[PDB]
Amino acid sequence: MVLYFIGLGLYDERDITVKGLEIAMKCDYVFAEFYTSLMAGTTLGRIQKLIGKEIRVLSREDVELNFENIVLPLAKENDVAFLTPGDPLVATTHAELRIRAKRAGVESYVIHAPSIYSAVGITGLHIYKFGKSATVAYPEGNWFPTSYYDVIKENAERGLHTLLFLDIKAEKRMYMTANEAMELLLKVEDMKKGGVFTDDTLVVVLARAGSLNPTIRAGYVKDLIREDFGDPPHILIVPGKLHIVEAEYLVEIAGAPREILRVNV
Amino acid sequence: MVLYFIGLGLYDERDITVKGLEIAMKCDYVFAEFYTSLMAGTTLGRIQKLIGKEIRVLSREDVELNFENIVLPLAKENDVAFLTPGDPLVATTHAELRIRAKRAGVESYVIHAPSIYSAVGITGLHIYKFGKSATVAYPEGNWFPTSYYDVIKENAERGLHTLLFLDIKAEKRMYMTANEAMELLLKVEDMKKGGVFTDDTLVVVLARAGSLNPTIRAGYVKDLIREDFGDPPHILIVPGKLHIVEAEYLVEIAGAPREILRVNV
Ligand SMILES: Nc1ncnc2c1ncn2[C@@H]1O[C@H](CSCC[C@H](N)C(=O)O)[C@@H](O)[C@H]1O
Ligand code: NA
Repeated sequence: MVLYFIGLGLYDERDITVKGLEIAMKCDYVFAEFYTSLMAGTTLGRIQKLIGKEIRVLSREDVELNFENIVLPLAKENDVAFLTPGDPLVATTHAELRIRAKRAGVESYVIHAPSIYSAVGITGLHIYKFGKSATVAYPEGNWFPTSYYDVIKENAERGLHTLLFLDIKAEKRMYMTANEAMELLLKVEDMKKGGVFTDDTLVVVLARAGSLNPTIRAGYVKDLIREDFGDPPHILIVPGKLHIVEAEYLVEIAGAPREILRVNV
Repeated sequence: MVLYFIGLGLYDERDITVKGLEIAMKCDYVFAEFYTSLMAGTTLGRIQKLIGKEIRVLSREDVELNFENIVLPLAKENDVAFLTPGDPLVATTHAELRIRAKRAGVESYVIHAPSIYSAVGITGLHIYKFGKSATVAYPEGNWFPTSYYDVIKENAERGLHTLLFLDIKAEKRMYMTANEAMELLLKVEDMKKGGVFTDDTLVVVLARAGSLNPTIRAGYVKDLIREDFGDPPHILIVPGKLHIVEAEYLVEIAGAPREILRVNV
């Protein structure tokens, strides 16, 4: 009788840790959700084949409204696993599910997996230099989200890099591209006019981290806004003040304009 | 012709991903470094047994000064792997190693694994709320560094959490405990008196992330400074003002005192 929160990693079924696989293999019941992120290099079938168990996929409503009615009851008399893309507790509200587990008398354990949050390291930007993070959300009706703009502003003033998670509508199979994020940011800039995000802003795009050949690109918005970065998922990053070696990596590995080598200390 | 940067994950030999393991198994030569951090829940022997390959350990000097003449020469005509605790390229100087590979005409790929940067999500603190990160270093001789204190101050001032890495003497296998970190911060507070870290400051301690039985404790410095959090490594976090959901998790899962539900929210 136990509940395991097991991360599946960044891109495909092999991104799960050995620990996660061996534990998942011996669980009586295996549940999972695929609405918090997108694993672009695998399928439910390949995941099931790898762990050797049939996986019951749950919707956001099943989880948020009925986790304690669907999953927890089984954990009381069996070993249950709950799979999620990336790391189960990063940029999700799944941590709160551990409280529901406790209140239901069910012990829970967490098995980590590679997360987009640390995979940013492959962009060459020092991870300790990232500041507050934010999510670029799709406007809906008359509601136009903009707080993420201020996050960038706050971090940039501090010389810190800003990680921008991009929106996702799993049931509609909508995955926000870095291009759409840039478009939205320019519109917010027009309204606020804080000089935070313009055509001359340097940005970094990372697509399909976890694959052997992820797309890593850096450059000015004016030049990248219409560039094809490949299939989703994507994340957008607005660097703050760059260290010499960060700039060198962006140029050498991410194809950034050589002019950014000349940092303005 | 190929160099693989493969992360070993958080705590033991099972924290490497399935992808990481299978790739390492096919490599002709396998190198590793344990100066950035150590795998406290395992040993080199156990990692070797799992990968089924002899592993050549590299010192900080081997990597920083001679990566191109120790690792790359072999990567030119063979499949070579470079193992590092956590997620590759998280350590500040590692990204630059990919530039050396490129310059030597060696292809390089990154195989991610869990990182403490994302694993701390198990503390129930929202990942997006983390600000700039820092490392607590021991004062030595006439040198008393305190920049990590300023980092806490700037983050907390903006309602952001501060991830604090604690000093490590890898070679000597000596770790700074969360207890020592707290005492140091209290000393820096007595000197700067900026109101940033006091007996009344709420902190979170995470020990042995990655293990099935990590230690997660939250509370006021006055009560945790002499508490036993178990064996290292320890990570210290100074949260900024809490979301009620973060507070509830710290109380129910981290044993935090109910008092934080009214004082730090
Ligand atoms: N492999 C990947 N490549 C690029 N972006 C990714 C990604 N995986 C997740 N993301 C980004 O993060 C968003 C999901 S947020 C949930 C993150 C997840 N728990 C983790 O640990 O990674 C996506 O919409 C996308 O913007
Ligand atoms: Na961070």
